[PDB]
This record gives sequence, structure tokens and C-alpha cells, in this order.
Amino acid sequence: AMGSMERASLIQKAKLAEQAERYEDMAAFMKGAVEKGEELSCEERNLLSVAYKNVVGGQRAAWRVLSSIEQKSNGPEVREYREKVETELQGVCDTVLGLLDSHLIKEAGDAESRVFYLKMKGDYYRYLAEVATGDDKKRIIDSARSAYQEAMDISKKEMPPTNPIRLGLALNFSVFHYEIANSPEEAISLAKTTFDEAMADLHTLSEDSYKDSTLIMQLLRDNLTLWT
Amino acid sequence: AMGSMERASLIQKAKLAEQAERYEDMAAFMKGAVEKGEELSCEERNLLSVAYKNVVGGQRAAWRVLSSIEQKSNGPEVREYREKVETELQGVCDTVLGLLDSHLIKEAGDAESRVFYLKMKGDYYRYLAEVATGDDKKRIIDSARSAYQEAMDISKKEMPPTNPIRLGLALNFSVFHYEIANSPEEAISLAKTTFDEAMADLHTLSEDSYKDSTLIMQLLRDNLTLWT
Amino acid sequence: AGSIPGRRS
Amino acid sequence: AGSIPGRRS
Ligand SMILES: *Cc1ccc(S(=O)(=O)N2CCN(CCOC)CC2)cc1
Ligand SMILES: *Cc1ccc(S(=O)(=O)N2CCN(CCOC)CC2)cc1
Ligand SMILES: [Ca+2]
Ligand SMILES: [Ca+2]
Ligand SMILES: [Cl-]
Ligand SMILES: [Cl-]
Repeated sequence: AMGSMERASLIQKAKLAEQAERYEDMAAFMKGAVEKGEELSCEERNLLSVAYKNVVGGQRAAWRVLSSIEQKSNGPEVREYREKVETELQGVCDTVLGLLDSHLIKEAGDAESRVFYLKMKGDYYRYLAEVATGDDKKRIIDSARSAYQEAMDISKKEMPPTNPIRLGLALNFSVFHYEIANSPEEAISLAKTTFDEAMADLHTLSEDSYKDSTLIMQLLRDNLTLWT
Repeated sequence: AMGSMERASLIQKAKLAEQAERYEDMAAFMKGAVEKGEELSCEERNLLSVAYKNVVGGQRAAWRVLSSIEQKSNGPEVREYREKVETELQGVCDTVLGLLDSHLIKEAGDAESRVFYLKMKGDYYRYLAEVATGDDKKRIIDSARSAYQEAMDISKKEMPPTNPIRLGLALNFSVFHYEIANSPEEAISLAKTTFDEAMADLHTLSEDSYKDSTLIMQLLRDNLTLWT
Repeated sequence: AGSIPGRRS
Repeated sequence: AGSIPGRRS
């Protein structure tokens, strides 16, 4: 779709689309940029992630509204429409996963990029798991778990405990444990250990890095308050 | 697109899409319902209008963001992207206008339905005028004016001065005068006369109708406060 | 200057 | 329970 547009123009248009709150456009521009085949910089990875999180976030919110109506209802219209939204959501998750598999992850050699993409892989399998029903749910859940675990192993070896990507990975893997894997105790243990190890490393940070790390630590604390 | 789905199912799905905040879907369902060829009830007209106002409202907000960036900038990317959003907006306005012209207006014989559709016609020409540049702007402006004027003439003959559609028509035609036709004095005169004539008819209304009329009167007052 | 919001119904 | 919002950047 975007094969005739310059990489730099796609990036520029993705930034404009974010300003205009046109997240479907932003995702399409960033997909086009990935398909140019070059690795993404830190800023460009963030644009890719923001675009898709907004697109799939709207789909997930709609799916939850429709699933709630459908549960309450138990004609075919509510199920049919929930199914349509679900298929669209699955299609976007499959598109992101396909970008990660062709070929963002395999070309990511630095820890910052590899952890970032594996966290994405875990998140998009987690979104597939939210709508999956049965034994399909089992294999999708294991794919999410495996991606998060590999990201966790790299992050603990290669990044300080205050690194924002390390922190956000741990936050999202804790939500996976609580909401998907029915392991609330693992969720709480991970959030607590992550928070405590970050706290102990705050003294090493500049003012600006402190603000970045403590923002995500507050998210860990918010979950712990809800879960305990 | 929606030719194989029952009219009643399209209506039901439009209501679900509104609950899920899926306004593009809602507009597509309501377009399908219109294309069944039957007249629309009061509720169905409102679903059609809500769907398209949300779709075009998002496009207009994006166009304004991009137009502002482009004005400040004076490469091709900002203009190119503003143009893409503009073409999409024009396409949605042309689709709505096409539904009104084939054949909602001509089959609307009661004042409530005919005023409703002519107000829509004025609004969608007004949205075209917002992005038009030059002598094209002139003919589009006259099309908006003509539609609003016909609606106004019917509304003054056939509806009480507190009727919410009559009030919202007058509000939007006053905004046309102020923002599009460069006639702020006509805008202020219309808003004041509309407000005063409604005030004098409030005594005839039930509690529920009073709430409906005074809500729109407050919008007229808000504009007058800004304009005077 | 505000038109009818008209975004809910 | 909240994941990273991740909707702005
Ligand atoms: C998954 C995830 C972890 C952390 C964040 S963030 O702290 O909000 N942040 C990290 C990178 N950062 C700088 C990039 O420059 C544009 C932006 C967002 C977000 C998601
Ligand atoms: C253009 C316009 C005029 C008035 C309104 S409203 O007062 O918000 N209202 C009128 C009809 N009403 C009842 C329909 O049942 C669903 C809903 C909205 C809105 C737009
Ligand atoms: Ca090139
Ligand atoms: Ca039928
Ligand atoms: Cl590499
Ligand atoms: Cl008729």
C-alpha cells in the first residue's frame, strides 16, 4: 500500500497522524515504514507501538461493550456484530505479529530493541488471548507467556531495574499473570519485586530519568493496591 | 455493501455500534438502512444524523489540526496529508448529500422529516464550504444557504418556536452566517430572535419538553455571549 | 461558536 | 488492573 512513499515521508506522516488523532492512518504509515526493511530507531519503535496500541485499544473497548451486551442477552445481531469486531481485532493483532516476525525481532540485536519487540509480541498475543475460547486459548496464552519470558530474561541481564522498557514489560507481564493466566499471586510477586528493585536504583538517576521511572512505578503500585 | 442484511438488523447494529463508539460502522449500517428505500422514522433519522456527525466531526477536527500545521509551515508531506484527509471528508459529505438527494428529501412530506433532512443538507454543504477554496466556495456556500433557508421557511410555518429541530436548525444556520457567510450581524439577529420567541412559548410545554427546548436555547445563548 | 453537537442518540 | 497505556508518543 505504502510502497511508493519514501520511508522518511511515512515517518513524518505518522507523526502528523498522531497529532490529528488519526491512529488507523498512523498505523498504516508505520507499517509502510517497517516494510521498507530497515531497522527502526527508538523514536520510530515508539511511533509503531503507539499507533497499534491505539487501534487495538479501540477495538478491545468495543469488543468488551459488545461481549457484555451479548452475555446479558443470554436475534443473532449482537453475536454477529461482536464476531465482526473480534475478527477485525484479530486481524490487526496478526498484522503486528507479522511485522515482528518479518523481520523486526530477528534483526534486533541490541537489548533495548529486542526487549521492546518481544514485549510487543507478548502484548499482541495477550490481546488475542482476551478473545480466544478453548484450547486455542491455551496455545495463544503460551505464545504470550513465551514472548514475555524471553523479554524478561534479556531485560534482567542487560538493563538496569529502573529502565522504563524493563518496567513496562514487568507491568504488562504482571497483568498477563493476573488477567490471562489466572496466576494472581505471580502477578503480585512480580509487581512487588519489580517495584522494590526499581526503588533501590532510583538514586542513580538524573531528574528526568527519575520522572520516567517513577511514572511507571506508580502504575505498578496502582495495580498492587487493586490486587491486595 | 449492506444489501443482504435485513433493514431491522441494520438498525439494530447501528444502535450497537453507537454503544461501542464505532461510528464508521454505525454510518455504514445506517447508509444500508436508507438504501432499503423506505422512509425513516424519527429515531432512525436521529441514528443516521448521529453516525455521520461523528464521522465527519472527527475528520473536521483532523483537517483543522493539519491545516494549522500547514499554515505554520508557510517538504510536501503536510499538504499531502491534509489533502488526503480533506478528500476523505469531502467523500463522506458527498455520501450523506447523495442519500438526502436519493431519495430522503423528496419522499419527506411531513414538516418534521423534511426540515430534519434539509437541515442535514445545509450542515453537509457547510462542512464542504469549510474546506473549499475560491469560487467553488461560492456555489457550495449558496447550496448550504438555500437548504437552510428552505428548512427555515417550513419550520416557521409548521412548527412551534420551541420545537427542538426548529431550534437546532436556527442555531446551525446562525453558525453558518457567522463562520461561513461572513454575516455576524445576521447570525446574532437570528440567534436572538430565535431565543426570544422560544422563551415566550416555554409556558406551553411539559417538564420534559421544557428540558429539551431549554437545552438548545442555552446553546444559542452561549453563542450570543461569544459574539456580543 | 458552536453548532448542535449532535453526536449522541 | 492496568497495563501500560502506551497511547501517546
Ligand atoms: C511498553 C512501554 C514501556 C515504557 C513506556 S514510556 O515510559 O511511557 N516511554 C518509553 C520510551 N519513550 C521515549 C521514546 O521517545 C519517543 C516514550 C515512552 C511506554 C511503553
Ligand atoms: C439538529 C438537531 C436539533 C435538535 C437535536 S436534540 O434536541 O438533541 N434531539 C432531537 C430529537 N431527539 C429525539 C430523537 O429520539 C432518538 C434526539 C436529539 C439534535 C440535532
Ligand atoms: Ca528511498
Ligand atoms: Ca426484508
Ligand atoms: Cl541489528
Ligand atoms: Cl412520505
